[PDB]
Amino acid sequence: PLLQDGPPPGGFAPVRYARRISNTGPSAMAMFLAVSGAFAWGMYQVGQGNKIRR
Amino acid sequence: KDWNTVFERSINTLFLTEMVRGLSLTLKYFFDPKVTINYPFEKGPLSPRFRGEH
Amino acid sequence: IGVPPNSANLTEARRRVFDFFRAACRSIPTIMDIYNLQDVVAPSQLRYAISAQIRNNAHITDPKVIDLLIFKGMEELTDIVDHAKQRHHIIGQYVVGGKTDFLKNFYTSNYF
Amino acid sequence: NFTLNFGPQHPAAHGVLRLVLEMNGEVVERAEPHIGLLHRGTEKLIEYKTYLQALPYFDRLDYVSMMAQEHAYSLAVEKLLNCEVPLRAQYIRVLFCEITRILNHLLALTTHAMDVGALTPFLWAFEEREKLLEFYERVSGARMHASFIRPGGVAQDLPLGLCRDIDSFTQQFASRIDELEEMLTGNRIWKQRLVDIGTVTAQQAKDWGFSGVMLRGSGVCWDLRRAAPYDVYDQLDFDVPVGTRGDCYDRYCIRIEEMRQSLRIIVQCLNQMPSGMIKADDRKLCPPSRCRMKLSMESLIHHFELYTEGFSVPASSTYTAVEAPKGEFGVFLVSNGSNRPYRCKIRAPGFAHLQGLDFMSKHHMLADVVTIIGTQDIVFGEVDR
Amino acid sequence: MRCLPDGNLLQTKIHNIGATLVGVDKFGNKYYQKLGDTQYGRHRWVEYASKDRYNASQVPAEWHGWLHFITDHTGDELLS
Amino acid sequence: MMLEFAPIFIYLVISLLVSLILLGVPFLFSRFDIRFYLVSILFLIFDLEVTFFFPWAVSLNKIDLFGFWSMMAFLFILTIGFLYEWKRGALDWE
Amino acid sequence: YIAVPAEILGIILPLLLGVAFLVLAERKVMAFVQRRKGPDVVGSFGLLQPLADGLKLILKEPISPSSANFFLFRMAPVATFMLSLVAWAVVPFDYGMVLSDLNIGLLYLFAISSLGVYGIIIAGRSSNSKYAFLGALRSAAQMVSYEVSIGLILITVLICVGSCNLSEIVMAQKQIWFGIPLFPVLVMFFISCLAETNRAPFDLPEAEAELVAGYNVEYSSMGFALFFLGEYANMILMSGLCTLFFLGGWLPILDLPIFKKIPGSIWFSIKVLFFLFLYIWVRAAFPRYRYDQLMGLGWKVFLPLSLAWVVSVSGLLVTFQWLP
Amino acid sequence: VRGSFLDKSEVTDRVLSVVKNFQKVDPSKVTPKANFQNDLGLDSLDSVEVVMALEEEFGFEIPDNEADKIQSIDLAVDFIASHPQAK
Amino acid sequence: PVMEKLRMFVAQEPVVAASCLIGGVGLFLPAVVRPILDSLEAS
Amino acid sequence: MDNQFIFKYSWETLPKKWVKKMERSEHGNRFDTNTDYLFQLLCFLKLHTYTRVQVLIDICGVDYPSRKRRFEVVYNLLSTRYNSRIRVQTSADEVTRISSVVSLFPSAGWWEREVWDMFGVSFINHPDLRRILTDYGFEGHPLRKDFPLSGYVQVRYDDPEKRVVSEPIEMTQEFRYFDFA
Amino acid sequence: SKAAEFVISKVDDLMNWARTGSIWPMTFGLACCAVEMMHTGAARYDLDRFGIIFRPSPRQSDCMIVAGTLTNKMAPALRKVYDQMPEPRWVISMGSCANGGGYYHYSYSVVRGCDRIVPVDIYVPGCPPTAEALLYGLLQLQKKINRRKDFLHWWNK
Ligand SMILES: CCCCCCCCCCCCCCCCCC(=O)O[C@@H](COC(=O)CCCCCCCCCCCCCCC)COP(=O)(O)OC[C@H](O)CO
Ligand SMILES: CCCCCCCCCCCCCCCCCCCC(=O)O[C@H](COC(=O)CCCCCCCCCCCCCC)COP(=O)(O)OCCN
Ligand SMILES: CCCCCCCCCCCC(=O)SCCNC(=O)CCNC(=O)[C@H](O)C(C)(C)COP(=O)(O)O
Ligand code: SF4
Repeated sequence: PLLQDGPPPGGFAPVRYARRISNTGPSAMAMFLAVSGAFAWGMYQVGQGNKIRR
Repeated sequence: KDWNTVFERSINTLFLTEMVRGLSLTLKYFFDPKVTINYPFEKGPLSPRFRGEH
Repeated sequence: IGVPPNSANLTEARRRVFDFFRAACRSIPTIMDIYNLQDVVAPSQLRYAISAQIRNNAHITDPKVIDLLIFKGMEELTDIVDHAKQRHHIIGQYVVGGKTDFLKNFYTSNYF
Repeated sequence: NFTLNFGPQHPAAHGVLRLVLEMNGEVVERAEPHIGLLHRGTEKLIEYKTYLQALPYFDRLDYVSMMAQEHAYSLAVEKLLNCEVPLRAQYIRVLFCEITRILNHLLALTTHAMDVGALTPFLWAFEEREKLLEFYERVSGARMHASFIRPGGVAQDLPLGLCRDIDSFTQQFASRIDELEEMLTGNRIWKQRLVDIGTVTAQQAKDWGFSGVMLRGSGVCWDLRRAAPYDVYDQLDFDVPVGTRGDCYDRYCIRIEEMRQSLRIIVQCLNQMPSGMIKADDRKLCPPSRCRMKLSMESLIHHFELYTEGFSVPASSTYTAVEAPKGEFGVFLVSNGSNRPYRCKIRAPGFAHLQGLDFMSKHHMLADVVTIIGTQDIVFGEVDR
Repeated sequence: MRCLPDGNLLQTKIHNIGATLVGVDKFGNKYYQKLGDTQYGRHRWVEYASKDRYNASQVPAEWHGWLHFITDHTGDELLS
Repeated sequence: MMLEFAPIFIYLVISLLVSLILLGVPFLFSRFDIRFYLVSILFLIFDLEVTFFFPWAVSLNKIDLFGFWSMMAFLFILTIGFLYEWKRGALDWE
Repeated sequence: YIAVPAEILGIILPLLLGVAFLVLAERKVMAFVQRRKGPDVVGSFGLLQPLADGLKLILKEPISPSSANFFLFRMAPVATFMLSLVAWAVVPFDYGMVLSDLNIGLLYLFAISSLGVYGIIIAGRSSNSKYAFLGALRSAAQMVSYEVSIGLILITVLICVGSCNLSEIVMAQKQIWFGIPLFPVLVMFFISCLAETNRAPFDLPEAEAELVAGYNVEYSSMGFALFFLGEYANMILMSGLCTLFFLGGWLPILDLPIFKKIPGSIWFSIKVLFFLFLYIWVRAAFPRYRYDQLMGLGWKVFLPLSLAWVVSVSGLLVTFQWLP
Repeated sequence: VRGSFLDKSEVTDRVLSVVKNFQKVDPSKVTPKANFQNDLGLDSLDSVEVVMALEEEFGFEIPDNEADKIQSIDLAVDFIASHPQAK
Repeated sequence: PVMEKLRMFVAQEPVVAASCLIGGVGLFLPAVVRPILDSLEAS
Repeated sequence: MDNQFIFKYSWETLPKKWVKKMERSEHGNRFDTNTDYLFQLLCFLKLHTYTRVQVLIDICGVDYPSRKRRFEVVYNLLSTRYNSRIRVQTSADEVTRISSVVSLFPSAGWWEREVWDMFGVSFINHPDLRRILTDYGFEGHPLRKDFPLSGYVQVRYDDPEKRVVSEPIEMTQEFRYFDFA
Repeated sequence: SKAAEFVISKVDDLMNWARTGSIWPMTFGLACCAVEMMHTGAARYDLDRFGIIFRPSPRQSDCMIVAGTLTNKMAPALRKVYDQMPEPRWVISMGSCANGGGYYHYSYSVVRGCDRIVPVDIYVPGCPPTAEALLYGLLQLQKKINRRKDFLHWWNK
């Protein structure tokens, strides 16, 4: 009849189509520092464990 | 170009930083509900216009 | 390599015919191997069939018709060799390996 | 050089794909496609059909972008008939064309990604594909071969509530595109598989008849929706993405951006959709309503005529092209005044694109051949017809 | 006990938990609905009378439209 | 002691028997590529490097600085060879 | 020795069951990432799927193509399957829970790994198919390439421990798990394990859609099943090796009485399960390299880094006199 | 000892037989000097046929720019009797 | 001007540079630090 | 660059003997030329500064059995430089070879193979002119009007020969031609 | 034989359960029907959940789905692939083209039904059949497999 499928009064709510930016993520120095500190302290601990095993 | 940017590029390459995001959002879908239909107990939607068996 | 221009006269067309006939005959051993014909038919019968096909068109006088016939023959040879469709007594379009005809046809059907 | 004969007899790589490659080790020296494995004599069949009976052949050419080919054929017939299409039908046509473009791009991108080993994006994208198939089924009663777009407009009006559901889809589709991108765009393995693969210069693209993404990837700003607009495309805002490197990575990015622009177009069509007729009002070429045909002689007569003999098209000939998802899809239609096409030549972009595989794949690795095939977006229904 | 070998039937039994019985047809098939939103609010399913040898063609016409979301009328309202 | 190797042999015999059972029950119802030679050569070299690493690794506590630097010299020679291979394109498969 | 076969069967049979269910778990996790269900019809929650697939395979007629290498063609899957099985003789699951307490166990594992290549090579050559042969050659080259990095990482652990005994390697991590100071070495080891087991993103035999035929394409019925089973058993083994070398094997996370309540075999199992999950997750997350790219990574990235880690660990331990 | 050329007498007999049993050559005009066209009633197509027959019987291909001179049996035997590829 | 050539080498070959740094630390410690620790022990 | 400018400028600039017929219409600008000038005309249109017709969109045949030269070969071309389309046509018969334009437009290669396959028109200097769409060993040219819709042969598996084979067609229900004229 | 028949029927039930629970089709993706088949394997219908895994090599396949138009040029390739499938094996014809030539029936280049080339077990109608229609066809295949009595027929032979 006289009723057809279409937009509501005022149209539909706006929609985004462009990419959204998520986040940078973990810092590089932080990862370098965590790995380096873990290496140093863990190797010290390896030495302690080796002494105890001996 | 600069020691900081070269360092940040080197860390990102070595630590596979961009590979982490794919792992993370693959894991996010792991806990979400599934879209599978339990055929034949459940069926897909059809319309009155559907063209099936004459 | 490329499609040559049409033969200007019957002499060059005849030369193209001889070239095609040589190429067709030289491919006979490959065909015998591909279709396993050693115990089915002699190579000379293949040569004879090719030459008979050439002879049945010996009345053609238009060089363009001869060029087209040579092109079609080359395509058919290529499909026979490269893309063989083995049947038994048949390669491509050739069968390999006291009453008149009217009575036989009449016994067969009403469509002669 | 050795010869590897590659035919994947499965839709992992097309399905009727057949390639003869000459290799120097793992390096491709020459790629020779063998086609016709899906040649079904469509152009010959069409000559035996009325213009209405011929229409479903076009759904089955690039059978991932059904309505686009419907649209092109309808446009050619409208052009020869000098038939005016109502505005609402124009908007519905464009809306469905852009839905089709999204359907095509999702399939193409994710089948390529699965070919190079990324499995998940295929499933993610095919769920969205299922939603769009539901719009096809709601308007036509078919998931794929709708035969919905016709000379003069569209077969039926939209069911109540469809526009709202399409709007709901558009409200979330951008996040789906973003997920596909984060899976692929920045990943070092994905870049290593696609960057500087299958480089095409603008001169090469013009020489080999490339169109669509295959042409825009080489920096040539060319889109038929803007160069030769049709329906309501000139009332719509959208951008034409172009590449700068002409490689597989640029074409992937262009397809992603084209999906975003298609979403934009769909939103505009939804908001600007007018009321009124969906069929041309010329009573010599369009079916009457069911109630009219059951009530009015003139209508009954026209219905009888239309479904037995079909309409006539005055003697003429023209070439009509549209920007299909795979590139320029064209129809060279010859009419002799009768109710059947005298000649219908179909110009498929995949035919040009696959012909370019030899020069594109030269001196690449064996594993790059499937990547180049995927970036071309070949469907053999249109290549072979 | 059919749940142990037939995992397809198990999924229906699990998802029946909390469901509403909508009707039963002439073959004894039972029709359930949830009124939630997981598959975009599509929560209609049928538990076939035969716990083995069930087949999709056993859904009668009056309930086929309801099951496929073609209509909002149940099999009972269509039959009346 | 070599006592612990006997269970390995019996394990091999049993694994072989399982293999034969599984495989046998269904019977009841011209293009030389030099780069493969080259990768074989490189694997051979570094295989011997690992071979020589094993005793060194277990002996570091006794050989002290002299053993460390002797192994370092060994590695220096082999790594010069590796640099030669790298520059010459032996490590490129394109 | 009369009870030794019982112990061997108590290892082999649960391992085969575990492989059968690893296939199911891979399918389930892959499905759940892909917003689908995966096997859930054959048995409750799909738990009978592996038995059905195995039954189908044994009831499938074998083909055995008319090749001139009739014996070799069937023996190749037997070789790879037996090699996958026999590595578990030296794997300790807890203190004293190990079939063979080999003093040379680390080198034995390296030897088994080096032997693994022959099944693939022989399957490719014996199948009388140029595609299978080429694929087998490429896969073999990849495995030998990443074996170098695996061996060098083994040497790094050996330098830390001072013994080739796997149980001793575990007990040397009582003070600290080796994966903490040697975390980059653990990442390198896991990637090398992926490449060594022909797993994604290194799964060339799975790249049929990329015009790269696998070495087992001509195989059917139980030879193909043997190849598959050996591959998945090797995945479980690589997860176990990652657990033993870097996550302290059967040891608890913290030396506290609360954690010491739960048995060491459970700790070991949980760590192995984490690594298997990472195998599946990685296959779900990324596309695959080309052959040339992965070969370049094997020789140009992982070998130099492994050698550098050997030098750095040995130099540091010698300098401060922290050697075992 | 090993040689490189077929014997002249053998080649003569072979070519004589090939021409004699060809199709349209009565074995009475076939002399070791007989010409294909003037003396054997053979057209150019048939002479090309005979030369192609010479190729099969001796197992090697005769160049196109050389077959134009083989017009009799003597020229034939002169050609094949000294060609190393002949077998 | 060899101070950005090293920068360029690090930017283009991060793996080789990291390997050189790690191995160089492993060589530097016994060559330099160990004799220092031995000398401090004598006194 | 509109179709009025193209028509007028081409009349002014093209050598007269190249074009026999020029049509200006909303259905497309159309130039008809003898077969011996097709190549030179296309080269001119491609190279000339004011035309720059760089893209060959397609080549197709049309069969006209009532004509002495029954085949009409249609070249659809595009200028992305000037956003314009041009149609160039020439006629041909069953035995007269026409010039290939592959050296001008590499895209022509397959379109020419298709014309040869479908209609039987041959192309001089075409590097590789063989059928491209039909089955190997196909006989006839299916898009000719006299070629029957169902063809002459069909295929089926033949168990005694253990292969797919071709036999003359046999139709369970013949194609029904409905003449509404 | 009051005890042998029971054990035989149990064996046959086990064989049928195994063969229905692990059907590994090879797809002959020829035309548009292959897209609906792809949808059947996708997340909404998830053929994996029925134990159906698609294989690349006919050697590891138990079923062939012919999804699309079969041309005369392609028919030998289809037959050869079918001949590499190890027993037991089944064929599903999907869509009008594969069933009887469909819209292309009267064409000069099309095989009028794939059952002229290979024996067909199940015909799935439609152009294309919906993904759910293909799933229904696969359940019909299970029904056919569940009438097999291989062990009983061999015992009596
Ligand atoms: C990939 C890594 C490359 C590394 C390359 C750099 C290092 C290469 C090796 C260079 C030789 C040693 C350079 C290091 C200088 C420090 C040496 C040092 O610290 O002196 C120690 C002694 O170091 C040495 O003398 C070892 C030298 C290594 C031998 C290198 C070969 C040099 C030439 C050999 C000639 C033989 C012929 C060569 C055959 C090819 C002191 O030890 P000690 O006397 O207190 O007690 C001995 C030990 O602790 C107990 O066992
Ligand atoms: C409790 C959790 C435990 C988890 C244990 C396992 C961890 C997960 C491991 C799996 C992660 C995902 C695996 C899939 C990715 C595989 C692809 C790897 C590609 C690759 O190796 O790239 C190389 C860099 O990575 C590499 O080189 C990798 C090795 C990195 C070693 C780091 C070396 C230096 C570290 C700093 C040490 C300093 C402190 C000591 C003094 C460079 O190659 P490319 O071609 O891709 O280049 C492009 C760079 N964008
Ligand atoms: C297995 C087989 C594969 C290949 C099959 C190929 C089949 C090709 C069929 C068509 C071949 C032709 O007719 S090719 C066309 C052949 N037609 C002509 O040559 C006409 C002109 N006539 C003459 O030249 C002379 O009559 C002639 C006697 C020929 C020689 O000359 P002489 O009188 O001075 O000897
Ligand atoms: S049956 Fe229909 S949908 Fe399927 S391949 Fe044929 S035309 Fe396409």
